[PDB]
Amino acid sequence: SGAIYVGNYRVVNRHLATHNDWANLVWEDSSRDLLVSSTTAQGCDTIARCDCQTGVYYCSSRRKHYPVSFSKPSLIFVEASEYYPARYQSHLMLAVGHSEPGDCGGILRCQHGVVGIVSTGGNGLVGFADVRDLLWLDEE
Ligand SMILES: CC[C@@H]1CN(S(=O)(=O)N(C)C)CCO1
Ligand SMILES: [Zn+2]
Repeated sequence: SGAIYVGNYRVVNRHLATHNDWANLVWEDSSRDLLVSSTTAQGCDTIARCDCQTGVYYCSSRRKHYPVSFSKPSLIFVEASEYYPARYQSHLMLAVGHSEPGDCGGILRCQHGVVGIVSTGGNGLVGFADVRDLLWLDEE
């Protein structure tokens, strides 16, 4: 579990979004595994605006943050998980690291701020849903 709190937005994995998220929906995309809802209180996070390929992510199933190199966001085949079928997912980056289903929502960060959240795992990789292209998160 986990979210990004930027401005008056909450960014969560689409598959973990709550009823309140859907009732306060700003934007969602199944292909990216993302959903954004509106918040009453402003949030503490800053979104990275960059093309870094190195950062640090939080792994809840290890209680640890790990430094990683990661691929640029792309369209990637993802094998079946407990929460999605095998399918293509867009806006995805990959690193070598540990990720189980409940690690989704852990932040990946670089020197510029939050890059994305854990969204995929298995076979010794961790996949992150990018948010650095969502420039509208920084306003309004
Ligand atoms: C040639 C396909 C893809 C699309 N991606 S993407 O935006 O990250 N996304 C999956 C749409 C970037 C690289 O090229
Ligand atoms: Zn960066």
